[PDB]
Amino acid sequence: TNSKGYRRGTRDMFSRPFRKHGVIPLSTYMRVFKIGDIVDIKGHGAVQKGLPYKAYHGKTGRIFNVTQHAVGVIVNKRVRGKILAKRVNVRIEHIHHSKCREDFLRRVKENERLLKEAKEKGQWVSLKRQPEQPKKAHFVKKLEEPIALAPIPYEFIA
Amino acid sequence: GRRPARCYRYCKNKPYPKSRFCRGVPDPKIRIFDLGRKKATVEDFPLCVHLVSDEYEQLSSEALEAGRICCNKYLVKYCGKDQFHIRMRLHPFHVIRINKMLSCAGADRLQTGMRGAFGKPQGTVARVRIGQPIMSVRSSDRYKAQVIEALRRAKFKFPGRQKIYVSKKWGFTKYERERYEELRDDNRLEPDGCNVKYRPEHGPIAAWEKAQRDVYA
Amino acid sequence: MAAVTKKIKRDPAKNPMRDLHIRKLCLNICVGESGDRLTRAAKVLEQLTGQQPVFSKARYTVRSFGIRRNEKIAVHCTVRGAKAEEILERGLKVREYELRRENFSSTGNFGFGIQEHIDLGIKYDPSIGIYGLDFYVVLGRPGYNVNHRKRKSGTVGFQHRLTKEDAMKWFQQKYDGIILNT
Amino acid sequence: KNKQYFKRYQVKFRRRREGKTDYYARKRLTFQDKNKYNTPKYRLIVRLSNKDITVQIAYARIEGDRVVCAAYSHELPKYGIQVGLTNYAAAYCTGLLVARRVLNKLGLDSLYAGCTEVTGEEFNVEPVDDGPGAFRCFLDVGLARTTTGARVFGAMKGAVDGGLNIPHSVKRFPGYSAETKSFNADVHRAHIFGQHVADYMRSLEEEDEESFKRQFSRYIKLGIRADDLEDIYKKAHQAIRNDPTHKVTAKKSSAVTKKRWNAKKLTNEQRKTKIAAHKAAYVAKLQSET
Amino acid sequence: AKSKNHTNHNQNKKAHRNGIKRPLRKRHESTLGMDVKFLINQRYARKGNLSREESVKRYNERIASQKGKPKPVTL
RNA sequence: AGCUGGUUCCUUCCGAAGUUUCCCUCAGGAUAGCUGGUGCAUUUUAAUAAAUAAUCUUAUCUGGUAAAGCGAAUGAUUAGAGGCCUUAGGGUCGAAACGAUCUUAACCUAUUCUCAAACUUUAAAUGGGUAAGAACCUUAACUUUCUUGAUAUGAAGAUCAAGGUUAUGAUAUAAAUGUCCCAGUGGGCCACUUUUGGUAAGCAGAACUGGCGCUGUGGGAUGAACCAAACGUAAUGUUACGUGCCCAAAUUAACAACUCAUGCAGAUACCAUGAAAGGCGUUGGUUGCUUAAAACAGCAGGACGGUGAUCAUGGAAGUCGAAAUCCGCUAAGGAGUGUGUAACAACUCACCUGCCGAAGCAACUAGCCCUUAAAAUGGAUGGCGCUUAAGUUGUAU
RNA sequence: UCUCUCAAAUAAUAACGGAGGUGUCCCAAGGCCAGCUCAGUGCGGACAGAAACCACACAUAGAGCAAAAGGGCAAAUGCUG
RNA sequence: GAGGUGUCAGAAAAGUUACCAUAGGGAUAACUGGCUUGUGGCGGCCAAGCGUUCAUAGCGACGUCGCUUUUUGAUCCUUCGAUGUCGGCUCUUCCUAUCAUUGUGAAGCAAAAUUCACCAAGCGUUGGAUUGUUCACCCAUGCAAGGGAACGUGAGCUGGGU
RNA sequence: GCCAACGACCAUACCACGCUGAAUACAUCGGUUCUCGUCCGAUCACCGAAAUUAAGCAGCGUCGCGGGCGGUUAGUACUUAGAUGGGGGACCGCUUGGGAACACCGCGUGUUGUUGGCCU
Repeated sequence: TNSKGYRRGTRDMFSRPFRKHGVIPLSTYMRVFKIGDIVDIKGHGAVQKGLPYKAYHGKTGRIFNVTQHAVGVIVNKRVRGKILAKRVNVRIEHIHHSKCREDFLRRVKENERLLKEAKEKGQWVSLKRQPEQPKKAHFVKKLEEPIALAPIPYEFIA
Repeated sequence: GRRPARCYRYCKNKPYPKSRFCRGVPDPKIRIFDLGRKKATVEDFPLCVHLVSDEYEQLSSEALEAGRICCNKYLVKYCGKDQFHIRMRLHPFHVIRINKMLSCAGADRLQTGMRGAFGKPQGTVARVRIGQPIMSVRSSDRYKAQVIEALRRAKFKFPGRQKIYVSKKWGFTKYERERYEELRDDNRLEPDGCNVKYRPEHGPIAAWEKAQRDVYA
Repeated sequence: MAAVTKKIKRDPAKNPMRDLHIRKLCLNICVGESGDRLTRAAKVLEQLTGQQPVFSKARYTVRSFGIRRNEKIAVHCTVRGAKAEEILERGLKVREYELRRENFSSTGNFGFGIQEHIDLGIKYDPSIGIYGLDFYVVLGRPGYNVNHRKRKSGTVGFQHRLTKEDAMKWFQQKYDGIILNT
Repeated sequence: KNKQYFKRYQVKFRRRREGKTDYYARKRLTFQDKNKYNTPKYRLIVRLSNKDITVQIAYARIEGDRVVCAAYSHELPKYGIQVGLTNYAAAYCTGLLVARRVLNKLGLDSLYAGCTEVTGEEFNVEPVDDGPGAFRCFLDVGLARTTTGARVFGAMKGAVDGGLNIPHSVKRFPGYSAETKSFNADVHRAHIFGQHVADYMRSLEEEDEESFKRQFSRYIKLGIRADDLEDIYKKAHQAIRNDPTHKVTAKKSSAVTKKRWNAKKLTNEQRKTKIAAHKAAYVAKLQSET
Repeated sequence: AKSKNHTNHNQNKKAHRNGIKRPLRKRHESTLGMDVKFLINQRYARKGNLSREESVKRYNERIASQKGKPKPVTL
């Protein structure tokens, strides 16, 4: 009957992968973590204090507490069955800022530029992101010679 | 003596190595994977002819023995022992397990019914893939048919359709039948033991000096 | 192995400050039992250099050599500067300046083993009972600091590096020692 | 040994290969309380180099460590100490140099004037009541040797007396009688003013005068004998307070060649042709041989 | 009489029926595990703020008379 | 009495679960999940969005499976080749040699063979988190008996001002929320896919998902579950599965092959079985041959001599077997493919010829059929019957 | 109750599935700091041989950290004060 | 805070019932049938060898593919508000993988004789000693005393074993 | 460029074998009163006088050893999704999406933050 402890299956979760071996280098702390910023939790198993319990590895939350040597990140974790909210106190040695958020911020500044540029052009804005549409009337010039070549196959050979 | 091989013909299970966890595995019945004039320079026997499996099945060590024995006997008897390199490119490092039905003396009490049915290790099997080479056999160009006939008779000892392909490759060396002539009729290949050493360029000047001098001398 | 090397037109390339000083001569008396015999063994080192010998505990229970772990099997003293030179020369005579070409290590260091320590000074004093000596002389290059040091630890040399040949040459020079092949 | 070993060798960071930094001491020294968010912590870093005493205030950032003040003992001939820039004395002066230069650019001159009479007494600089609290600086020795009587700590005493709040127990300053503790305060002063350097002069000036001819020359050549050393170091302390010289460079600047000097990296066209020419020469040698 | 231990069969059907249901981006901000102190002077912050157009204007008038703070950011 | 049996009218609407946990619990409860009912608050998700919920996409994280690897750590392993080194243990030439030369071993090197669920650097797919804006961003400044700093900064609360288009895509059957602590359930069963134990099972047990449970109808002849499809009551129209007839429907007003079956020829997924291995049956393929100086089948005709050359002698001149194996004469004939006298010998085939003077021969591939393929009340493509099919493959109405 | 695997690369995940362990052990094998460099190998050193102590070079964790196993670690989390 | 219930979310607990009783259970054994077929039985494929010679007349290693379901396990679907154990007596019909008989092909079958294989179950396959016994083991005859399926067959017997 | 100190990322920085390193300098490298630490002033503590860029360190070279990245390998492997597709099964074609790895090949062999100095 079952699995259950805490460290179940974490041979490769807490594995430092080849040539990244040792003492967690200082840049990790140098990043200032501020309440409301989106953070990704990545289990570093060499920093054994403030360990993010195995379900929380690559489950990403927003910061609602900063404490003297822990960052309290609210990960919303799918239960059987009512999404309860968990404040997990985990260290910065395991906590890395999500640049999922920066994409949003880059957009505000870009949208404001496009808005201004368009307004000074008079018309028109259309700053909302449209995914890759079936494109265009494509002219291929030979140049550099007509095509043609067909293909295949003699693919025997065991 | 060990059931019969239908039960283990198919690759059903997560492959069991001869491991520090399996300890107790009976010795592989296959000892010698290379019988021949193995000591012959690659230039002497320019043919390779293969038996290649066209099926995802497992060939037993028991089957492998029999096929080797067939190949040796036909080549040695008709065409003299030292004219061939027989390499069996299939080693049996997967362990067959049998849960014997231990009730002894119709006496039961604790038996073991299906409970716990843990297989003990009885046997060794090679796991074989479509276009995996079973046999590779080296010969001189006048001994083509004799190689092929030896291979034909080895097929039957093994479960599930195998076919003979005559490789355009010079022996056990990778080089297609043009390519080792391009290299050995220049200065570029020098002899290793059933193989050839490179033709390098890597590396670099110091190594190149010597190689060029050795062929020329 | 493959260089645009040259040996550029600088002028001669001698051998300046890096010349060959002696790191330590460490003497050991190895006695298979502790108690009184070990203490008596200590007397022999202690008087010779004047410097008090330190003891090191048995790593393990070998038992075939009838030793148990942390028995305090044997005593040794390391000697550096002035007293190192005098004691080395004294034991050299006892050994005969005829060593062997092996006695020599690739880190250019050399050893003797001698019986009768009484040959180099030390009165017979019959309560102490005659002890053989192990000589290991580590030769270094003056300013060996680099590969020893706690902060700014660097790995020695091209040239520097003491070899068997370098150490045998130094031996041949001063002391006029015969390298003597068995 | 072996192609094979080199592959799996996960060889130490970078400064562990240079043996300068163990990284373990570095973790503890830098690692801020996270609930002190963007605050630059303040490390005093002392390295003893065998003719510089270099004391720098540094902080960590994600791009690299940022140094706010740097003092070299090669700054001390301005303040009149031409000689013994390896000294205990020169350490106390270099520590005062950093401390004061830190207080000069960062406007804390009038408050926190640090132990002005320098009586070597065991004082960490007390926070001035109803004033914002003075620079808390932390000792990075790194791998520097945690040794009683070190110039590492002679610099720290001088930095404290320069006004900085450096938490330290008194043990690692020079002259502390181990059995018992028992802080000898006279001895503490003597190291500052180079009296010990001067004692080295005085005793052997009668006896073994080989050592003058060698060691502690320049003191002959500038007429600064033994008793005069005490005054130069006391008046270097006054001169450092007075002036922060800051140091400016007007140079411009050649990255390229001058003269030899970086041997312009042998183009792929050059390498290949040379390699062919070797194979060409080897064929030529064998033709001569035949 | 071997029953069956553990099927997660139909659990995921069950969940989507009446939704597993994400809560809220609370503009009215929840607390717990804030190191007691912030909370104490957060309480004081709210209180001391009493309201406010004159309060900001009087302290702006202080900052122009004082000017103030070249020292703080560099230390 | 937690057990078994039974429980008394109807219609309408919605509609389960055999799972979680704990329990002398495991034939049962409680509990959570699923279920209904009762409603409530607001609908730019509301009555004449710049607020979301949750699915794609996008952007931003995670992972050690599949695969790959072993000349990458760990764990297994095969083959030669080349070698230092006295590390050699034997020998030969040596009294002996750290002498020359073989021989064989530990290591060492570059290759090479083969593998892992309890190995993995590497490393997918499919998965799982967070974001895609007025609950946003940016400018400016207030409290701080704190945390905190030589900062009444930062960190929050937060006041004030700036902003073209609200800043992926479909949608919302309106959604969220509360009460009942509600029943019913706590015995599951089956299939695709993935899998563990087991030879296996209509077997025991997971992962994901759908059914069945609670589901007929049409279809699979039949059938709880497979297919198609979810059913108010009817007309008319059209589909899935089929179309000789049974049985609604072209023995097609189309078409090209394949197959002829003496004892389950064959006849629609699941599926009610069929192989390993064979076939100069038949059918289409692939490759290599002999050859106009007449070939290939098939007759005619030589098949010897140097020389019982010779070793096995038990007997072998060619031939129970073999080291071997070349000349000569030549058109060509193996010191020999067999038949066998115990031998000699007589026969044979290669080799070359007379005729044949232009076709054919060998080794492979795989369809149907046949062999393999035998079992028991009489018997089953579901039936009749079907052979240029009503079979089998493909194709068109 | 716990590790590794099963477990199908988030997490969850069962069988009388596989390989195993837990009821204790410890004032350090806790806590902290300083110094050190181990597994293993090469080479020297009477007594010393393959292994004793002494000495140097190399060496990504191959050791050691009570114990099961798997993670982690090299001026340490190990070892020694 | 400690002392503890290891059935470890926490009863305080020994046997036996073939003298038994009840409430139930095909959620569950024994037993018929069904799946399976390792194990059993029967039949092949390849062929190293046996066999004077000559691999296959008759045989056949090491291997390997099946079929049968009549061995025995594995299972528990159905049956426990009852499906009448085993044998022997009696009586049935079929099946072959044919021992005999018919007609035949093989043979290292000369004759005699037997062995192998085929179409074939139309027709035989028995009388006893002992065992409860199928099975087994023996005796005797006849050219020959083949093997299986409906766990056949207890309102048919017997009740001998169980 | 170089050098220092302090560092980030973390082998393009390692390894191996040579060559070279001017100047402010690290280093090489010396002395042992004192403090202090060591069996030993090797380290460590101190004094900084005489030498030297050989080494560390740095750079430069190397068809090296290793390490990075891209292609190549390979749309293969593998796999999601589908069929009243095939095959006796084992499994396998097709069809809609996604997509490796070893290897081989090419090209690089530390870059850069702060702060001070030196500049060939």
